[PDB]
Order: sequence, then structure tokens, then C-alpha cells
Amino acid sequence: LVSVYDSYNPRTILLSINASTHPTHVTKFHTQDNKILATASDDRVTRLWDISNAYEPQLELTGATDYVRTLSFIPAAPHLVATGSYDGLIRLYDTRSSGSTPI
Amino acid sequence: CGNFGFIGSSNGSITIYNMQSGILRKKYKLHKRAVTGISLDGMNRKMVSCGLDGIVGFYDFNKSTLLGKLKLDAPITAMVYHRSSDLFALALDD
Amino acid sequence: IPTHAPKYEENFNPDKKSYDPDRTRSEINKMKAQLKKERKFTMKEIRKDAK
Amino acid sequence: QKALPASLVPQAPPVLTSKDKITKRMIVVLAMASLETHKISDKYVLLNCDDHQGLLKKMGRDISEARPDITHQCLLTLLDSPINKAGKLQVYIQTSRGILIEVNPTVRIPRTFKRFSGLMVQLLHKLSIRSVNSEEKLLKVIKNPITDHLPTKCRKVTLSFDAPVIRVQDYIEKLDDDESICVFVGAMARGKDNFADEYVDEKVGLSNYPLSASVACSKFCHGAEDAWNI
Amino acid sequence: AVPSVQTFGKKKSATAVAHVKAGKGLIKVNGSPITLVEPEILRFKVYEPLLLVGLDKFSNIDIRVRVTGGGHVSQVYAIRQAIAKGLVAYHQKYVDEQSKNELKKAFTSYDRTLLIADSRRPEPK
Amino acid sequence: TPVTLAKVIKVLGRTGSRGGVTQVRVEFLEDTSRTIVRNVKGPVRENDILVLMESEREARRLR
Amino acid sequence: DFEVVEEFTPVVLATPIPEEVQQAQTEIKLFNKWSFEEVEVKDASLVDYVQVRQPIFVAHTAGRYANKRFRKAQCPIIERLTNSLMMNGRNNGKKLKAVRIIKHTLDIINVLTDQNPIQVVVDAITNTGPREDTTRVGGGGAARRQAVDVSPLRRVNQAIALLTIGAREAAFRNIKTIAETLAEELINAAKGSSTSYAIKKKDELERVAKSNR
Amino acid sequence: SLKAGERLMEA
Amino acid sequence: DALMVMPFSYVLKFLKFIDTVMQNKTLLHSHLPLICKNLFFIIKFNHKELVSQKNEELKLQIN
RNA sequence: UUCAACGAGGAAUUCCUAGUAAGCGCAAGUCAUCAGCUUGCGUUGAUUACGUCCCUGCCCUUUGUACACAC
Repeated sequence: LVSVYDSYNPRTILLSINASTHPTHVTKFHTQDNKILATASDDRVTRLWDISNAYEPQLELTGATDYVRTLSFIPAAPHLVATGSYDGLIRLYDTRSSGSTPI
Repeated sequence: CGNFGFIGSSNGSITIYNMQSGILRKKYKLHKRAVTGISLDGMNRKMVSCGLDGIVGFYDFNKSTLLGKLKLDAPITAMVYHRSSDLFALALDD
Repeated sequence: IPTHAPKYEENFNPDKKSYDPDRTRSEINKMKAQLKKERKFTMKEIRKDAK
Repeated sequence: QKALPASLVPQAPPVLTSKDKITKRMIVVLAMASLETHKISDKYVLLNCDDHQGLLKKMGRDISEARPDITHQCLLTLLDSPINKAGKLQVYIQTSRGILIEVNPTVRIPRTFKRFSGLMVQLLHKLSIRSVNSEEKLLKVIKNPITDHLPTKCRKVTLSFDAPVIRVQDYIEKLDDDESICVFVGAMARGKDNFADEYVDEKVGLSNYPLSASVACSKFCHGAEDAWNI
Repeated sequence: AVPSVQTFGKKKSATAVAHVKAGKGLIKVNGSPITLVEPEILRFKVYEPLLLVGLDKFSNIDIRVRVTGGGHVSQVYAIRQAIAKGLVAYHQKYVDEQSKNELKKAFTSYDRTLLIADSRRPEPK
Repeated sequence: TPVTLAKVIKVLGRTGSRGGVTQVRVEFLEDTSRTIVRNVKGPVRENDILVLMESEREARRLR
Repeated sequence: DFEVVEEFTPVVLATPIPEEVQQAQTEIKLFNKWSFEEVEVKDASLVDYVQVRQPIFVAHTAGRYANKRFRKAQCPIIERLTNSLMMNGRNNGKKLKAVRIIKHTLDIINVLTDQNPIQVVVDAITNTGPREDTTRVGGGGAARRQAVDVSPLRRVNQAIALLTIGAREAAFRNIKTIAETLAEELINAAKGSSTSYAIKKKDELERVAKSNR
Repeated sequence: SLKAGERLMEA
Repeated sequence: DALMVMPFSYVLKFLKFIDTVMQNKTLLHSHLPLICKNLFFIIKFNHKELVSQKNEELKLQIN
């Protein structure tokens, strides 16, 4: 349950994403964009949600085999998501493409 | 209207004063040499300045903008405006 | 779906009051209604023959 | 590749009420039910067809209408069908006197007839019927018309006899994934199928033979079960 | 020997007297500054006679407003009407008439309830 | 399916229309010459624009 | 070039007027944050019936917009949304509460969708307001309808009503408040996403109009 | 009953 | 109001009625001012649309 | 721990168009009425009609008279 509050006001839960049923472990916004949020869970799939449409993810980065625990974004190209899981294998994805296969 | 009085200085600066209180209202800076004539339209809408760098400047007055700018072929020494026919005559150097 | 049973009294009468199982709230409420209607009726009668 | 849900223990589906206009469901309405009370002199009866000779003719109406047993047998069908058990259905019944009743899915309707009559009298005269556990309320009379309680996106059909026969499974398959489907079934003994015309945009039929109200209700329920994989 | 101009603003039962005189630039409501007018979501209703015409009009005058009666929103409406017509009246009297009716055009184009209150009501239909 | 815009040029009075429903004579904006008599539900006046779904149905009375 | 020098000294005032306040004397923005320029109405026929042209500082003009027939068509659209927000049995008259929650919901519209929340609410009006409707025909009283148009004032009226009562129902007894559910409603109606109460109701009116048209 | 205008139209 | 309610198709067939009636000169001349009043109001009212119709048949009919 | 009422109120019906509906308190207690309350007083203050006789009704006229012009 990825809860996004506003900073410097703990009483206003801005929205609450019901992500996958397993524990979501890493959540962070895009570094270049400001309205997509990457949440990866113990479902071996990271997700790019749009925080306007927090019912279905705008991309659902599958393709992993064990326990994704880390995100990063590439700091100049803002389409490129470098995710990292418990089987080595820093997979990274161009988001313009399908997204179920790392490039 | 008798409200504003315009000063054109020999360094190119048209200042617009009130006549009742005398406080500086506005200050147009278009010419870079002397301003040898200023005049304003009969309905306080377009003022015309002419200087001896040889450019005539047409300014709107309600809005502060300039509408246009016309470069003649000589420096200008005197302007006489005719306010009903909206025609001004500039006595040039040639 | 969970399955609950509907609570009702068989042989209903909506004008009659329901069966509170206590006899020390139902009877004092019965004599509350009795005392109110007989007090209002009695003093209405005596103020109209006073008029 | 695809991981499992984090808890395979079977959870009960949420029972849905009219305070949820988003979830897809199937609404079954029993229109033109005959639910009416009479005082007898110290007794309040539901006007059956058989508990009298001429109470209905001493009031004016005819014996070919005073039918509460057919809304009883439709309540039995909709409240034992598997789609009620999976909680993809809510029932609204509505009377010939225009009295609208919301029937929750969790109600254990009395299976015999005279318990149902004695329950329906207290429904019409208390306006609400509690669960025995009484942690919620499970049967209540509500505000006309039905479209205030129905979901915001819902196409409403009626089930009639002078209508083209269609197939229920692909008909439910044609509507998308945030639309509900509301069904108005005639609980008359006989008569005209016009009783809900200001709500309905599609007047559909289910057979070429005279179908009963409960058999039509179970036909649409079974079609929705085959459609939504139940 | 000093120039001073007193005007009045009014709403439902609020009243607000504004004294405008030639000064340093200070705007005060009930002794406290204009930036402490409550309920703080209508502070821009008080601020709009200032920002409509620019603070260079106010930079040589100093206004002070005494407000009495009414409630919160009646008081901020009487304050802004007093500020507006006080500035216009000072510009009629001690500054030039060209600036006076430029201020009148600005306030009237925003809303003329900055200058004329709605005074006698109702209607017998 | 497109939609069209139509500026009212006459608010038709003395029609025997149902209350709340006023007949009206709109013209189109894409060819500013052809007209059609519609009947609207809101409070309508002259020269306001209304969005007709289809352009091919003149209106009758309502009663 | 050409420049007009019309203030001749840096103006200081003896009362400290804050820097963002004296910043705002050059453009009137709603709540001193959101601009009214480049707020266009993306639908003709609902220009002249949404009013975004006269810029205001707060949604509390107390003007008289209910004494002639179409004068309410030029109350500013944030104020029409505010006035429609403050109506129930509970909060009749609490206009400072409705102004405060409009301020909050415009803040979070901007923080969720990095765009002008005034443009968002203008778009929500122009998407939500229906374009046809059915009136129940008399004909003797018989059960029949007939499809008619709607005037643009009725479109903006019913647009604001659908938005605000959709927000009331979406914050009836949920975790979220009226400000947050109104923000998600205005975002969903702005993009026209068929998951808002407003545009689902609009599609139902236009659908019944198409049905017995 | 109709009225004038639509009686003229149908005629 | 009767002449304003009818749409332009009925204005065109009203012109067809006038063109039929001024050949039977017993009921042209027994209804000249009624015919004149109605026809002049009809084309004065629909004059924006009438002149933008392009057909020589209507042109010869008017002539 | 298990044996009462209730989580905004059915059919129907009434009233209402701008400082109006509704919220909120504060005073008074005025020869009748009122204190199981009545009347004032402010404060906050909107939605929707502001058109039409189609429905339900009610009312008026059916020689133009009153002087041109027009109809």
C-alpha cells in the first residue's frame, strides 16, 4: 500500500496506491518527470504509476526472476529505468517499448 | 486637455509632466540625439516625436507602447502638427 | 456470502407496542402513557368547565 | 514466471449495497409484486390469494392479481442461486403500490410461505428488518425511484414475451468492465410488460414459450454465471 | 496645516473610517498594520485596492482605518471600500485630477463596490 | 461521429410547447446560412451557441 | 530600443508589505498562485458561459448575480463552484469553509497534475456539461420521453452540480475529505476518464437522449 | 388539437 | 408566430404555393393583400437563407 | 458471553425565488397571545426558475369606440 503524503504535513494522505499483494519494498518518483512513481514489490515486477491515475499502472515492468529490491532512473535519458533484483542482473528498460523485456 | 506637458531634451528623452501638480508622470526614451518636436493627437491617443537623428517616433499614449518608427533622409529641425486633419509637417535639413 | 437470519416477531401488530422482556420498564412506560393521557384529559376538562 | 497471490486462503466476497456505484454487479428487480397488509377484526395479514374469499373484492381488486407466492418463489431462486453466493447480485423488489424494497444478498429468507407472509407484514409496517446478530440491517424499504440506488453506469433491460429471444452469455459479454446490468422481471401472474418503461432502454425476451418469473430469473442468473465464470 | 482626507466605507453593519494624510507610506487597520487583517483568506479583499493601482500611489500617503461593527467579512468589505474611496479622494484634493479619475477608472473597472456600496434594499415583488 | 455548433437567431414564442422546453431557430456556424428549428431545455436566449449532436431532424411540438 | 520609465524611485513603504504580495501587483492570480491568463476555454459555446476573463484574487466576490436572468453567467467560475460547494443541510452559508476547501483542492490538483488548476476546472466544466437530454412528454401522461438539447447555461449549471455532488458522495464516509475527492473528480473529469460520477452521469443523459431521440 | 403554424405546416 | 414557426423547407413549399396560386387569378385577386402580407413577411424573415440558396428553379419561381 | 430502541427516516403531502432558503447565537417578555414558548436583534449566506400557458386551475373579453395613422 504505497501511501504518498505531502511533505511537511503528515495528516493529508494525498493518495494511497493499492499495489501488489506482496510487500512493496522500493518506491520513488521519477527524477526528471514529476508525475510517475516507480514501486517495486516482492512480486518480481516494478511499476510506473501515474499519480493522477492511481488505479492502473502506466507501465508494468516485468521480466525478473527473484525479488526486485532496487530502482534507479538514468539521469539524462528519462525513459530508462535501471532495476535491480536478487539474482544479480541489473535489468534496465526503455519505457517507449513494451516493457516486459529489458533492453 | 491641458493636463500633460511634454519636454524634449537635447539628449533624446521625452518626459511627460502633469500641469496641475507638476509631478513626473512618464518618460519615453527613443531618440539618442536631440528631440526637436513633440505633439499629441487631439484625442490623446497617438503622440509623435521628431528628432535630429532623423527618426520620427509614433507612440500610443494610453498604452505606453510605440506603434512605429520612420527614418527620414535628413535631421529634422521643427515639427508643426495639424490636429483636425491628423497631418504633421517636419522641416528637414535638406 | 455470510448468511444472517432476519429478526422479526410473528403475528405482528404495528399499532401494538413490541415486547420489551422487562416488566419494570414496560409497565412503567405503560403507566407513563396512562398518566400522561389521563392528566392531560382531566385538566383539559376542568379548564374548559372553568371557562 | 507470474508469482502467486500472497494469501491463497479463500476470502468471502464483499456483499454490496447501494452505497457503492462503482462495482460491477447484476441487479434483479421483481416489479409488480403484490405485498399489501390488511387489518382484520386485531390481525395484520398479507393479502394472499387463498387466506380469504373476497377481501380483495371487498376492497375492489381481482383474485387473479393477489400473488405474493410468486415473489416468494423468485426470492428463493435469486437467494439460493450461486451468483448471490459469490455476491455479484443485489435484489430490489417493488410492489404494485410502488413501494420499493432493497433486499440485501445476506438475508436468509424463510423457506416456507407463512413465515414469509408474517415477515413481509413487519417489513411493510416497521420499514426495516434486523439481522438476528443485528450487527447490520438486511432488508429495508427505500426511496423511489430505483435509479437513485442503481449504479451510475448501468444498462437496464426488461424480460418480456413479445420480444426477440437473445442469448444471455454473449449479451452479458458485450457490456464492458465498469458497467452493471439491471434486470426488471415481471412478477405478475399475467398482464402487460410495460411496468418500468421510464427506466428501460432494452426490452429483451428469453424464450418462445411462456416463461415464469422465477424461471426467467434463474435463466438470467445462470447466463451471468456462465458469463462471469461462476 | 497638514493635508488630511477622511472617508467612510460601509457594509451590512460594519463601518470603516479612513484618514489619508501625506506621510511615509504606512497603512494601518485598527492600529495594527494592514497585513494583520483577519480572517486571512480575505486579506486579499483588503489588499486589492492597493495592488490594483500599485504601491507607488501609497508610497507618499499614510492611511489609517478604524473599523467597527459587522462581522468578519463585513469588516473586510468596509475596509476595502474605505481604502479605495480614501485614496481617490486624496488624489482629487491634493494631487492632480488626472490621477484621480485614473484611479476611479481602475477601481470601477475592477468592481464599483469599491466606491459605491449597495445601500437601500429590498424589492416588493 | 462529429458534432455541430448552432447559434440561436430567434427564440420562438407562441408555440404550444411543453413547459420547460422552448422551441428555437438555430443557424449553423460552419455554413452561416442554413437554419433548423430545434427545441432546447435550458434557459436559452438569442445568439448563444448550442451543440447539436445531429443536424438532420427538425423539431415538432412537444405537449 | 524603446523603454517607458514610469516609476522613478524604488518604492518603499513604512508598513512592511511582504515580497510575494508586492510581487502580485503586476498580475492578478487566484489565491496569489494560479494565473488567469492562458486559461482558455477549450470548447466554444461554453465561452460566454464560463467566466475566466476577469481575474480575481479570491473566490469571494459578493456581487449581485441573482437579480436578472442571465447575470449569473458571468460570476467567475471558481465562485460558482464555491457557491455550489456550500450546499447541504450541514454547511449552508459556510462560504469561508467552501473557499478554504477550493483553495486546498486547487493546491492538490496542481501538485498531482503539473498544470493550471484553473484550466483543470474549466476543462471539467466543459467535459461534464451534457449536450442533450430527455424531457418526459405529456401525451396524456403516458410513459414516454423525448430528447431535446440543453442551453449552455444549463450545461454549466448541471456541470457544477454534477461535480460537487459527485465529490460529496465520494467523500460521504470514506477516508478522504471533500477537498481530496473533489480533486480526483476534477482531474478525472478534466481528462474525461469515465471513472468520475460527473461524466458517467453525463454519458447516461446523452445515452438516453440517443435511445429515445 | 393543433394550433396555427403547425396547422399551416401540415396543410 | 405562425409564419415564424415553420422551417425553411416549409418556406420553400410556401413559395411553391404562391407560385401555384398566381395562375388561378380568381383566388389571387380575391386574396391579394393576405398573399402580399404573408409572402413579404416570409421572405423578409428568411431572407438570409433565401438569397444563399443556389437553384435556378427557385430563382425563376421568385421572378 | 447470550434474549430492547436506533446508524438520517417509506408511500405521500406541504412550503419556498435574494440579503431569499438554511445555519448560528444574543437580548427582550410591552393591557390580547406567549414562557412545554413568543417576538425582536444581528452574524454567515447560497442552488435553481426569473420563461411559459402544454398540464391543473382561476379570471376577463367576444361591436375597436376612443379622435387621428395603421390594422
